[PDB]
Amino acid sequence: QVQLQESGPGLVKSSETLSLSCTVSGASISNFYWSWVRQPPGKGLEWMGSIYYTGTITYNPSLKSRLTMSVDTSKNQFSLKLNSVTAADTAVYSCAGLDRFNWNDEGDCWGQGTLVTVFSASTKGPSVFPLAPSSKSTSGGTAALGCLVKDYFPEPVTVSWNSGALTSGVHTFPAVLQSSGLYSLSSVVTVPSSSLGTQTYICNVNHKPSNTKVDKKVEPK
Amino acid sequence: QVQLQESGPGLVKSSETLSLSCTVSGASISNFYWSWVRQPPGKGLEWMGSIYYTGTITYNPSLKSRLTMSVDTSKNQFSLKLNSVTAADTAVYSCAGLDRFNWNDEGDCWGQGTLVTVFSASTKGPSVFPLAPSSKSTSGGTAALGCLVKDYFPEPVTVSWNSGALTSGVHTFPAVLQSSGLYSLSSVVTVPSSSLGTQTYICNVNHKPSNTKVDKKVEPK
Amino acid sequence: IRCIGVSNRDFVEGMSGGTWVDVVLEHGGCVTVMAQDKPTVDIELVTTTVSNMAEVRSYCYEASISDMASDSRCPTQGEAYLDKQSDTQYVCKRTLVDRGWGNGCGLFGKGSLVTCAKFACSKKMTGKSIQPENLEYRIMLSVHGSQHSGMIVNDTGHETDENRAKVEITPNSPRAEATLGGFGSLGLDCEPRTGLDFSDLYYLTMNNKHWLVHKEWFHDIPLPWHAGAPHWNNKEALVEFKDAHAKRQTVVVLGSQEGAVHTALAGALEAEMDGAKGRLSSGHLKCRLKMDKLRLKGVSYSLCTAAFTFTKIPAETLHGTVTVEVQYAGTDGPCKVPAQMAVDMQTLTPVGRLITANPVITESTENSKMMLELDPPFGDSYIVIGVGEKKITHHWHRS
Amino acid sequence: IRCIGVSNRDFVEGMSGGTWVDVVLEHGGCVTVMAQDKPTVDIELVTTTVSNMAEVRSYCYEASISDMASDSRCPTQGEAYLDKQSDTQYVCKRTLVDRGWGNGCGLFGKGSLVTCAKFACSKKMTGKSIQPENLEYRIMLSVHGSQHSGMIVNDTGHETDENRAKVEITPNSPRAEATLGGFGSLGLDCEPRTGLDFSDLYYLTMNNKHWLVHKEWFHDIPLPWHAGAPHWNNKEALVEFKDAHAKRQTVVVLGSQEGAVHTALAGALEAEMDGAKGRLSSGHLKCRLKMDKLRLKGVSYSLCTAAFTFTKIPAETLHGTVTVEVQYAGTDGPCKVPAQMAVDMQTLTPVGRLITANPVITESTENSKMMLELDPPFGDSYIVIGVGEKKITHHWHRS
Amino acid sequence: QSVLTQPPSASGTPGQRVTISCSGSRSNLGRNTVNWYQQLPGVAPKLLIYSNNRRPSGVPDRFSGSKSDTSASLAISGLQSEDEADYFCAAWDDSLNGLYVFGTGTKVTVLGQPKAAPSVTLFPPSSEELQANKATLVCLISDFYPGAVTVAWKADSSPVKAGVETTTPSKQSNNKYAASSYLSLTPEQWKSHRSYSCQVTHEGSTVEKTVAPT
Amino acid sequence: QSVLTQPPSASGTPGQRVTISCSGSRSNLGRNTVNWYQQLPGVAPKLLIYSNNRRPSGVPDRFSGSKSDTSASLAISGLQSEDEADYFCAAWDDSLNGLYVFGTGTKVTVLGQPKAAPSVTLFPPSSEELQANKATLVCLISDFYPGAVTVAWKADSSPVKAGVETTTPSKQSNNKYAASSYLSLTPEQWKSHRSYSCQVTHEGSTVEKTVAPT
Repeated sequence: QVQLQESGPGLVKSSETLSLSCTVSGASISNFYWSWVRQPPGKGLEWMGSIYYTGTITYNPSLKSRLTMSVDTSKNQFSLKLNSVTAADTAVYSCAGLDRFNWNDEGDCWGQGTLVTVFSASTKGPSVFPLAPSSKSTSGGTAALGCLVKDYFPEPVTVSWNSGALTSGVHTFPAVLQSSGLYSLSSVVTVPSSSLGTQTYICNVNHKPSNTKVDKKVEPK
Repeated sequence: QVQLQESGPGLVKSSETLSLSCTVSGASISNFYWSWVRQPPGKGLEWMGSIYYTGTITYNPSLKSRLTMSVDTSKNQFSLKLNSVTAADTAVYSCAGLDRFNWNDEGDCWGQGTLVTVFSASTKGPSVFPLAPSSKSTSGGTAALGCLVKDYFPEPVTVSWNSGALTSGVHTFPAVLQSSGLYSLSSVVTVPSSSLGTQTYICNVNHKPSNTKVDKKVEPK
Repeated sequence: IRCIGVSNRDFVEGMSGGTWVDVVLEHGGCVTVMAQDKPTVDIELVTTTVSNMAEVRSYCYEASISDMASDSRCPTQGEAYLDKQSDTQYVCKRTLVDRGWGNGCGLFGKGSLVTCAKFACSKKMTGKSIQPENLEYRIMLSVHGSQHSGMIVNDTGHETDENRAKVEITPNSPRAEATLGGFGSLGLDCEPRTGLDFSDLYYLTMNNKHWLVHKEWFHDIPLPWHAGAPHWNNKEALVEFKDAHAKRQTVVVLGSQEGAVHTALAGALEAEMDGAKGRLSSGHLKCRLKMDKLRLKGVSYSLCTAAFTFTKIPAETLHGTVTVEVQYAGTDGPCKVPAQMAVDMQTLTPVGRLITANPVITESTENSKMMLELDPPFGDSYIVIGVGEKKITHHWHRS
Repeated sequence: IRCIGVSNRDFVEGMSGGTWVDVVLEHGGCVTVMAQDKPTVDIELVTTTVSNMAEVRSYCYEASISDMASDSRCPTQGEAYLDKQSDTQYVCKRTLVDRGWGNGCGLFGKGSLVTCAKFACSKKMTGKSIQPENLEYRIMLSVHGSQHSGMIVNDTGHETDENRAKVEITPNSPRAEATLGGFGSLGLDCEPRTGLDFSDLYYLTMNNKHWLVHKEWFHDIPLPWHAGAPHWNNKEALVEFKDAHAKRQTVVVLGSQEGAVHTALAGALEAEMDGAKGRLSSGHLKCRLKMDKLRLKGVSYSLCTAAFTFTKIPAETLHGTVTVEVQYAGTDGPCKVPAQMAVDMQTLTPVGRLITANPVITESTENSKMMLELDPPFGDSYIVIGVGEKKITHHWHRS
Repeated sequence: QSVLTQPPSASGTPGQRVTISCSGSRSNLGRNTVNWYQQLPGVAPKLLIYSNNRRPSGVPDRFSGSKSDTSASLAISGLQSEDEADYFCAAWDDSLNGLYVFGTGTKVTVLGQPKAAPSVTLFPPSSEELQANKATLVCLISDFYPGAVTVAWKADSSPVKAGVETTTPSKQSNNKYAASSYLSLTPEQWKSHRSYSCQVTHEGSTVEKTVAPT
Repeated sequence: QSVLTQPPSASGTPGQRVTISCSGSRSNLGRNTVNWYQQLPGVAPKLLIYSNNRRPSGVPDRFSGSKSDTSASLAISGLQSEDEADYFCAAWDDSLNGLYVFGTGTKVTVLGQPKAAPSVTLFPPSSEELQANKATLVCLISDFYPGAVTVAWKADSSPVKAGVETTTPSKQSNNKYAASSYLSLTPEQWKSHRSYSCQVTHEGSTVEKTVAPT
């Protein structure tokens, strides 16, 4: 019976203003608490805000500093506006009519959802810190040491060890996309415990978009 | 118009009760203070009492102890009653209408009057006292001395001097009828002053009804 | 001479020769009777005195409440009862107030409620009845001609002043005989039963102020009453039970009704209490006077020979009569004062009328004062007193 | 749930789906609004509040006099005059009393006499006018369904219970919008001008007792008054000039008129003062309610699965409805409480009508208490609550 | 009754005008009229003047009366022999309950011989009378004309009220007159006073004799 | 928004009945209904259960939900390869002004290989990182199955709020899974506590590693 339709730009620029609209078809606009939800890839579901036809609003506390919502009674419309988007806000946005008190026997009604991608030509060089191996490892056996690549943008980045002479036991973990809009990742390699006092281990980072290259040596203690 | 008529005993006994009535003719009994008056021969007029038709009474103060008065409203009469009459009360009694206040243009009205005589067979012997001769130093010439005959009853009484041998200058004064009802008189004779030291003078009284005789000598000092 | 100056003064002149004279004596008024060959006598109603009053009903106008209590019951649990309901000193009234689960009972319905309070009277008024047998009137008799101004204000020693006499008439003895000395006596046969209907009037006693009220209006007094000389009836008139929205019942006293009592008594006749007897300031009485036993003191006197001298200037009274006070220098008194009105000074035709009938001088000494009242004719006239050339004359004008 | 127990309770049923509902709200009364697929809401007029009253006239009912003086003159000597006659704070009156030779004047006639007294007011009443603009009504809205047994003694925190809302209506703004939380909002468009004719009624303020009086009768009060917001007019209403035998003139104060004021106001509507605002206990109001914006809280809930246990036995209210308080041991709340009337236990054909529309349990904990209102049909019926064999049933009889 | 003072006798020649005084007090004439009566021996008194100047119908115009404050007088013009009698003034008094007071009366005599001065001799009570617890004073009057005297007794400064009895005049051998008066006293009355006096009053003469116990 | 607790993953063989818990508090379920959503990659979430036991028209009967006082659970009978997705419980909360609260979500995995114990390695911030006024803890997770972990950090007894960002699991060379999580701290935060802990939660196992600045 009831269907909701999202409409808005599928691609937006960073640091600009994001606007999305949701049109209601087949139901009265005064029967639901109209809300917006989004799902960033890799993260969980997040409810953005809720607005009623009278104009009463309630927003997610972490988004009140950036989000505004409006409702139009004559056009059966309500829209969303988000200021100063970052690379983190690339997500699947969906509008729907919630039942704050189960006013309707047919349950909630949900739209279709749209993909919004924040793309930017901006760049930033990474900071590289050495994740030193834990001193006093076991007598004979395994030991772990690695490198930390923090606050870079955008992907990709390349990591090699001893200028590439070390391939046994490389562990390059996926990059995490902080809420700031910057990427960060770490790479650790497992080396024999007895080999710490003799063999030196160097971490090679290369970030192509920023023309930045880093060789950081990892030392004990 | 008005006529008053006395009516009552012309002669009464001593020590009995005297009653007199007065009838009013031709006038209202309520227009006068009906009164009784009497005239003893030799004395003056005396008002006895006055009474009004309502019964208001007022008596001569010297007679209230002996006098009563009465009034009859229906017969136009009023009467007088006198208790314990003496020989002195023989008088001419008269009734009349006095005016305590004027009220009447023709003045007062008076009756005719009647003679009432109190007669008694009583007797009393006379007392004889010597009316002393002229006190010392009368010289020289005439002097007067006599005797007193007091409280006798009834008349007549006889007085002579020196058993009648003395007739020059005898003065036998009339008897007084005291209010007590007794007679009394005195007899004095004029004798020469030089004849006082030598001649004694004796007065002789004889009261025939009482079979009393008295010879009293008159002495100097 | 006491009637001179009262506005309610009535002049009556009886028929010639008749003995009976009907007069109507009012309270505070003065009646002057005159007759041919009879002296001028003043008769006045002085005071109305009622004794031995009996109480009928006492009403309470100022009360006070204390020790107020109440008791409530659940629906279908019977009527409410308190211990105070058995005392006649309390006032109680029962009502029905809505009850339910919100009130503390298990059932919804009308619940019985009783409220009692102690009734005690603080200030009360008392109504007293007037018995017709206990009724006393006071009448004063006085003749014109003597009793000069020196006894105008005098209320002690009236047994010694022989010019005035006191007569008191009750329904027990409506007849009286007053001895007036020189003038004889006067008879009073009054009508006590037909004086004023007191059977429909009651004697009301407030806080030292007294009124005369109609009998039916006093039975309609809306206040707590009790009969006889305790147990009060109709206590509800003074206690207002204010029911607020049919749930609560409180008791309040109403203020002093002295204002309502006073405004209602506006129009009734006010009276005063003199000890145990009550004195009224209203009421009239019809009387019949026996003129027979009255006589003229001194009609046979001779004419005064010497001259007179005016002491006070002839002044006009309210009813048109003239009062003149003269001094007589003669010594041949007692003598008749020759007074008349004249229109012609040669004829001396006596006109007008003499109020003080046969005015006389009783004192025999010179310079004796004497005063008389005269009724001159309308318009110009001459007041002539005395005889011969030494007479005194004053010109007068009336209307 | 507060309308249970009110005798002046009116049940209205608007059309299904219609938006307008006309209701008449009485003071102290309770109105229950119901509609198909719309919740049961209780609407009540609580109190009438009037602010900013303006004074018209102040009357004096208990006064006292002092410093009484008089002045007398002989006839033909002109009228008497004293200093107080020029002062409006004193009350003076001139009369004519009889004078003559017996009183101390040389001429006979009516003599002028003046008597003055000090007018001072002790206790007064105040009359105030009611302006139509200064009128304020207090109306309460409330839904059935919440406020379980735990609120027996509870008067703080009415702002936290969103089920109730306070609305205030004046003649300047007869419209109001009340947010009822879970159920949406309710509209009130009332008719303040057609409530009661107060243009011919004034507010009377006695000594802490207040009435509502007719305007013309207040102009006819026979007491000293003053216009506007100490010059008193008509001081004669409280001062009695007693003329004693047309010789003396005394002045007396009349007692407290509190009795006369109270007896005259017996029948007028009594009122109360709450600080500076005045609260009334009378008056009606027509209102029209906007039902559009109202919604049902919990229509999508499921049925409660566990059993119920009666806390209080079902009792009959005054108007024929049945109240039941039940306890639910289930934990799957919020859930719909299955309640209905049945005449046959095999069909469970729902008969009658349910007052507490769509009763639900919101607490999710066991042993939660809940209370609902039912209107069974005439005669024998069965109250069925719960589901399955563990359901509870009670037999009922009407009329 | 009280006493109204009158002179004893009034005298004159045929055709004269004769006047009779009547002296009273404030109690009688101060408040009442005064009347005059003509008394003949043996009959009721005859009215002459009432209301002090009026004659009842039938009294000749020759009778007239006047009055002052405490005094009154009667006048008779053209004295003739038919007026030889006693004349009394009387009046009401306002004492205790009202008394009709008669005067001492005055005798009117048409003179047949010239007047005479009365001679008086007084005797005190004798010693042997005092021994019987009695005392009597004897005043003797003789050789006067006309036949009327007014006798009063004095106790050292003052007239005495009772105890006096007096005879009416009687004609002597020589057409003169004589009478006697006595004073009745008790012994305590006699010896406790200084002196007593007999006072005789005649038309134009007065005689006082005085006696003493000492 | 708040957080509703969910287990990381639920496993089973094809044809089993799998249960998903959802632990909340009185603020969310104590006063409101609770819903369940099935999340597919790249699309809007799909409604499964509303008012806690009703299915919208079209949901297979194999889906059912139950509720307790402060907890609720979702059960799926007949586990099929077609249910490999994420499952979220969500409910209204009576917080500041009303928040729609989503749970941590649970991934449903049809077991194709036996389970595996996850290995955890934790790194403290290096010396030269504190020199730049920053501090970051590196927690590394490796060699587990199926691919879902719940990572929470503690400050010596208590969970920390922000400063934590966690990667989604990625498939390794040997069809196991691995993911990484980092803790962002300030230098004063690091040296002022005694120790921090990284706590990794798997289906039926839990590992906590602890590091200290001292």
